[PDB]
Amino acid sequence: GDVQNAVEGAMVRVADTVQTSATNSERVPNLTAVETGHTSQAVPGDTMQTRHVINNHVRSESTIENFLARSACVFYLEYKTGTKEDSNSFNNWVITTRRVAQLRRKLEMFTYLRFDMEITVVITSSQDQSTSQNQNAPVLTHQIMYVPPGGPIPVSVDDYSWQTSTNPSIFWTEGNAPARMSIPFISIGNAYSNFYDGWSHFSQAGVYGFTTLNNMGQLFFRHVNKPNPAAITSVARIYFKPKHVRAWVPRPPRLCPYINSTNVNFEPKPVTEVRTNIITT
Amino acid sequence: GDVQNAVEGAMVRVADTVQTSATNSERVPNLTAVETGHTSQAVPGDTMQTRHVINNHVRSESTIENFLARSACVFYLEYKTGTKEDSNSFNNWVITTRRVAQLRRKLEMFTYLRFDMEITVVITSSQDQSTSQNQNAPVLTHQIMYVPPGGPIPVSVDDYSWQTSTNPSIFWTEGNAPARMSIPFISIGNAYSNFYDGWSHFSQAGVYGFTTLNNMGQLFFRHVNKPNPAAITSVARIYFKPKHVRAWVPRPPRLCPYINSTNVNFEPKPVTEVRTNIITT
Amino acid sequence: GLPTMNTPGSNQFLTSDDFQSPSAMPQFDVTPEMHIPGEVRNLMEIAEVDSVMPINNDSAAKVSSMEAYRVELSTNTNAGTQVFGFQLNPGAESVMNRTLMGEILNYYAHWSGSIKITFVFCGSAMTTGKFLLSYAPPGAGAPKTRKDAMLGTHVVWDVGLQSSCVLCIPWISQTHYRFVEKDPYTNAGFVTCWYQTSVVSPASNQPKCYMMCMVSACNDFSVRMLRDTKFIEQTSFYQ
Amino acid sequence: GLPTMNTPGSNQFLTSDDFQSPSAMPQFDVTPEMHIPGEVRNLMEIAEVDSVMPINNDSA
Amino acid sequence: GLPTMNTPGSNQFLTSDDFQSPSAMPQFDVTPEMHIPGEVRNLMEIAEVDSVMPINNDSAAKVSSMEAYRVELSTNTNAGTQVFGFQLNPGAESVMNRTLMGEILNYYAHWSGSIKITFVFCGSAMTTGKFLLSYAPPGAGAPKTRKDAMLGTHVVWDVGLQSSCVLCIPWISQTHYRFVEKDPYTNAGFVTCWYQTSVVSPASNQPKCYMMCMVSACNDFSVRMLRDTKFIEQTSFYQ
Amino acid sequence: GAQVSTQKTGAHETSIIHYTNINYYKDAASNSANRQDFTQDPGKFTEPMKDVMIKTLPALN
Amino acid sequence: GAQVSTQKTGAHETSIIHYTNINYYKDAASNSANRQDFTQDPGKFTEPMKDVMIKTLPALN
Amino acid sequence: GAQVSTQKTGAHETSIIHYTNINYYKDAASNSANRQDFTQDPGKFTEPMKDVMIKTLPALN
Amino acid sequence: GYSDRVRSITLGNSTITTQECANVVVGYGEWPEYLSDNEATAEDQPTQPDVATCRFYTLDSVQWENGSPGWWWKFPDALRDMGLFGQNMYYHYLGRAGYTIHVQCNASKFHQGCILVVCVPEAEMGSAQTSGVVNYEHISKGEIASRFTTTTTAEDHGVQAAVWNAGMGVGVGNLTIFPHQWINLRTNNSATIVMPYVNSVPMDNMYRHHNFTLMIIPFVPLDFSAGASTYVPITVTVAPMCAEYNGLRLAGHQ
Ligand SMILES: CCCCCCCCCCCCCCCC(=O)O
Ligand SMILES: CCCCCCCCCCCCCCCC(=O)O
Ligand SMILES: *C(=O)CCCCCCCCCCCCC
Ligand SMILES: *C(=O)CCCCCCCCCCCCC
Ligand SMILES: *C(=O)CCCCCCCCCCCCC
Repeated sequence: GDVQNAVEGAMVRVADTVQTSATNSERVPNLTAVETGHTSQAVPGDTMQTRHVINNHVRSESTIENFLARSACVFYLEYKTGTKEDSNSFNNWVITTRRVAQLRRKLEMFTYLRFDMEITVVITSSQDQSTSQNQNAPVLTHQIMYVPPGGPIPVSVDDYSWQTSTNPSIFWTEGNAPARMSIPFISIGNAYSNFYDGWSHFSQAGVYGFTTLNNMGQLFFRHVNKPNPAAITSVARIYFKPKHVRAWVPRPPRLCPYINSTNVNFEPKPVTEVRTNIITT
Repeated sequence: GDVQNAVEGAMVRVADTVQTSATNSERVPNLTAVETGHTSQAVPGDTMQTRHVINNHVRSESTIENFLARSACVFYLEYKTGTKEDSNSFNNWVITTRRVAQLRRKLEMFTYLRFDMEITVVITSSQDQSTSQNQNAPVLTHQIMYVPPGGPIPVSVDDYSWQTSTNPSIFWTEGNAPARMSIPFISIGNAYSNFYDGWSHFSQAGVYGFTTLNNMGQLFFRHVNKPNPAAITSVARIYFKPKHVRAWVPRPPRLCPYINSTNVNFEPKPVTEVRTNIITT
Repeated sequence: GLPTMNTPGSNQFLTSDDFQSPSAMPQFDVTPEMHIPGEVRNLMEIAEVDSVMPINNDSAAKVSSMEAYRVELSTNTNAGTQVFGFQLNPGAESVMNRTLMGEILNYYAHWSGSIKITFVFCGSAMTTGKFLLSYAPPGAGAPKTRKDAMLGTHVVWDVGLQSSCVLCIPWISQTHYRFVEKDPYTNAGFVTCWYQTSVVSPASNQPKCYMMCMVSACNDFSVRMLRDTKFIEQTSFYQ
Repeated sequence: GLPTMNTPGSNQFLTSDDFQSPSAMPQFDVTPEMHIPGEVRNLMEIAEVDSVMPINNDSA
Repeated sequence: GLPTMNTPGSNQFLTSDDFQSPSAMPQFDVTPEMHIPGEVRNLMEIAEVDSVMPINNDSAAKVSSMEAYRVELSTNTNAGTQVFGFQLNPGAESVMNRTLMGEILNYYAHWSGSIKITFVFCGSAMTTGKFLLSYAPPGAGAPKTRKDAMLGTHVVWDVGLQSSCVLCIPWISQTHYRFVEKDPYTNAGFVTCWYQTSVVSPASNQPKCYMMCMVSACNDFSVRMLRDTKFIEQTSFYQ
Repeated sequence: GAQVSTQKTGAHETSIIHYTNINYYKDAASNSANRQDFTQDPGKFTEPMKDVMIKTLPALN
Repeated sequence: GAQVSTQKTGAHETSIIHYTNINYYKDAASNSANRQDFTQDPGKFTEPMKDVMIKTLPALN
Repeated sequence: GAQVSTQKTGAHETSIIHYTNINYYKDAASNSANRQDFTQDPGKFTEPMKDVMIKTLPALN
Repeated sequence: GYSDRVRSITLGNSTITTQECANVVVGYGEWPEYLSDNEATAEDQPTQPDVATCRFYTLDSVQWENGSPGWWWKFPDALRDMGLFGQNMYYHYLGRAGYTIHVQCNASKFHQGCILVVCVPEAEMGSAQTSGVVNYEHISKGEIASRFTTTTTAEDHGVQAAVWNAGMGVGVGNLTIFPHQWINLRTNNSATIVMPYVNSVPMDNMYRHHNFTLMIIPFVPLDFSAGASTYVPITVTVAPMCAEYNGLRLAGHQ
């Protein structure tokens, strides 16, 4: 099948209930051995006498694509309208999935993941309180610049780096529809790895874990407008949608709450919620 | 091939590793003579016994087009909302590649260059501080006018030249998508020349260097709106994208920092960065 | 009119976009195309051309001089002696970093492929010698001894009428691609040089002489994820 | 130009939308696909795998 | 509706754009087409028509008079004597600048092609003479002597019953196109005129007489990069 | 070069509607989400057995 | 007068998707970037030799 | 009812690209500028002669 | 028969021999040839003097010394005085030609040293005084070698000839991208580069435009020992190929 050729599906419905009659025999479909590592492929008709039901149900929304391909917020960043002197006049984000709780748990249900991605970004502005907040501020244009691992970081809201002679950038004016890009499978390895039980150094040391593999570069944000008399603050929300997805090695979903965006740390939680008695209604 | 017919490619993958066995012979693939001016076309299999690897890698992004065809900023210009009396009410730019550092180094890796160009221009406005900055300023329209080498320069924000009975102009209102044009291969010579080791005068004199050849004309900028009680400043960023590119004679990339947009001058820099010892880890 | 519905993305300016635009000069008769020799159609054609490496990289004094390019060899030098050593980070390590291949690499974030270091002897024609040209893959650390170097991928160069010998460095990696930038995960190992025997000369010959090293990319090389170089910058526009 | 008429819905960002968008990295040669065992293509494949239940659920 | 995504360029007004627009008067029955003689379909058709040059360009007095057009010749003038000289900048040099060809050139920034200067003798029918009509290509400087002029591209015009002789100026250039504006790189050389022998006359004939010069573009001429002319301006609207 | 495909409709009381696709961009990454592939193979997770386990038979013998 | 071409996809595990092009303007300058021509000839730079240098042979003889 | 035509390209080193046109309006006045007709006839201005003037011959005889 | 170390080149009334060459580099893969009717623009008939112009002109040879930094020559300007090539270049607005460049340098088995021999197209050099502009007399001495400097400074409007940046703001070790050879005294006694007409326009003026620069830079210094012949020169002989000229008038400079 070709995950990039969207308009090319496969309709697979759920299994029908075949009619069962009474039995008295040596065959035992519901007596087995869990030790084997095998899951019982029993159907209700092996235990009861069932009728004939035609299941036209399809496992549609549980497809890896339909599950992951809904655009989620991964991070938001903030920056004011200012001069070279103002540190806060621009900002940046090192790209990472592990910053938020919700998409992270979804992706982490799979060890290895290969996908293309749709990035949408909602940049929002607000007037700072000031004697000058009265001010005719013109429409603000914004610049989002991707700096891949190795290129020049912008040190100020106003330096050569923002030229983008080779880095990808998006210039976006306010009031318009949210900015949107598609990204290929950017990794150096044959699949993205949500987990790495290993080290950054051959000597079993340095950085432990997934961090080591997931070097994605960073997004730099600024206003293109010169500052109005009163400051205006903008905050950019970066949205991710995994499209054209393939997934390998399913994992148990995260039980414990996330602590660090850097590492897989947790503090131990109970297996489930407690109940009144082992016999419950 | 036809660099203007975009939707017509050529898929050329990288070379595969052929399996090598052990050898004991008179043929010497890795013994040669640098003096010749020739580069060794050795493959790892001439020195080691290699396995068979199928390289489906392609040299995609290193194509002259993919390398140059990313829209870069070449210059930005500034102008206030004003009257005939105000010199600063309009502005101009003599068109040149050599003004910025980043695109200039990219283009200059080739001696001769022939391309079409996509010009995008991000015009941004800001309110000047004033007792009147309170003011209901209506949407500002802008005029960008190209004056080719020979036509009338606008002496004021308000003169006959801005009629543009024959010059190309773009009128752009704020809030809308950035203005964009395509330009043909505008030169009088069969290719653009990033370098000219020569003179403007037959007598070995006058102007030395590339300046002599690269007469591209200029862009004049103004507000079309009459001035509001408080002034508003606008700054236009001109973006260039070399598309439909062809390149001749590769050069070493610029080592020394650029000094003048007019000439190729430099002050001598070291060949590389220094290290601790000739034996390094 | 025809019921259109504008999607996200609408009216943005993406630097890398590939759309059609109106030309400001309609029906312009472009200057007719001529031949011009030396057409570059792909930057890898440049990376495949031999540059000479600044391996004699010890001091600012020699780095702003021709010394940088010439590695000094000497007669009566003892057998297992190391000539030089460095880890293979093309486009990141000062030795290869700003060569033609290095410079091309620096407009990209990912590289792949085999490299070939062509060793040329520029000593007296009457002079002789044998050298061990080594490449150790990562994981073990830099080869401390000629024996350590010997264990890895290597050529024993016997100098003679064919002036130059090439050490072909194989792409041996976990991943299909490494970063151009130095990264612990994408480490590429160490290339070192050693006297396999020694440089020997006749009576009125010079004792110290020089070797020099060319570097380029083999036909399996490639680069990805286009980026701006750190190698050039400005504070203001030029005039 | 071609007389277009914009409908309601225009310029909204619907989280669940399925539209084409420009790529920020044109002609990128993606790392070649390899095999990797254990491909999940539908979450029900996980729900169909036997887990062990916390039925002895009486106390924290 | 149909998911449209607006690109950069959207809603701009480009002066040179070529788009379809609604008509404000639908189904208007236009006045039926008639023949009318003299249809111009290309400005080069005008540049190809002979104008007369103001070569007698010495003073404001004669430039606001008919003198401007007539070059004065005389009997008993010594042999190597120069009649006139100027560098060939069509559309830039005052001699050709505001002629039909010159005027057409001034709405463009680039020109190309051969020019033809038709020399007509308007002296007495009983009068005689021979002239060297020269064109020196650039690089050497303007021809100072009839010998210098002789070395370049030239016609020796013998005046007689065919009144006029044409000096055909060849396109000899490095580039396929020159600028209309005067530019050191796109210099086109010098056209000069000399007495090859002299003007001779009979007894009761006038001693001084006149020649006149027509100029036009040959079938290889063309113009590029459309621009506004400097030749017309205003401070305010007209009423 | 248009592609015609089938829309997700639903089980009808005892059908086929189509939609049109034209890929606008030069890069497959730019394409719509692969939402219509309802393919599956729980076998690798539910049954990773070397010896095939027949349901009507005893698991151990 | 539409043109159908091939999209950049990627090496698949042991394919062809298409895109559509219609040129809207009267001037070839207005067209999309020629990004899909991966053609090359390093020969002119790597080997500008009058006499062909055969790798298995000695460079000088 | 689409029209396919040729784009202005340029003399190539020792080609044909096309563009598409669909007229949207009921009035020919609404159409694009007739920019591609490089036809000419200087004759009426350069040579309005009753008797044909042969270049290699004397103008008067 | 035929050792590939031996070569004989004949052009006009000129033959150069060498018994220790290292092949010959044809610039960018292209052998020189005349301007074709498709690529032409100057409508006048070209004069093509063939053997009278296209022959081997030996320029003023320079001495290689242990510490000598390097040399450059500019073409066609170096040939502005070389016989009838010079005259044709003097009487014509436009000229076009390719060239067989032959650098000569012999020493001995006991000598050592290695020079880069390279033909750089459009080698537009920088002013030493970054603030100011350069000028012709510090750009070219016609047929006489202009020297590269080890010293980072020079007299009014002199080029910044500091060798490691090749007089043009780049790494000298990367000059190898241009058509080049090396005379490594161990290996060979000569270099030969056959340069095609490389330019953005079919013909050009022979004086105004220095179409390319010949740089000879010693990467490994000249050395020898105890009483073994001090003087070892480097001689550059060059022959124009497929030379043709358009636009004829008087003797030309201004
Ligand atoms: C303006 C141009 C922006 C270009 C943005 C490039 C963003 C690269 C995104 C990389 C996403 C990586 C997902 C990693 C998933 C994981 O392993 O957790
Ligand atoms: C509003 C109309 C604008 C028209 C703008 C015309 C711009 C001409 C651009 C010329 C680009 C020249 C690139 C030269 C490259 C080089 O040699 O360095
Ligand atoms: C195959 O693609 C030709 C079928 C008819 C195409 C109609 C095209 C619709 C309008 C153009 C879309 C172009 C996107 C670049
Ligand atoms: C060939 O061009 C005809 C194929 C069908 C064309 C569908 C055209 C799509 C809408 C019109 C685009 C017109 C651009 C001026
Ligand atoms: C001939 O006109 C039919 C060819 C296909 C037409 C595609 C039409 C494109 C969209 C409609 C444009 C309608 C303008 C009123």
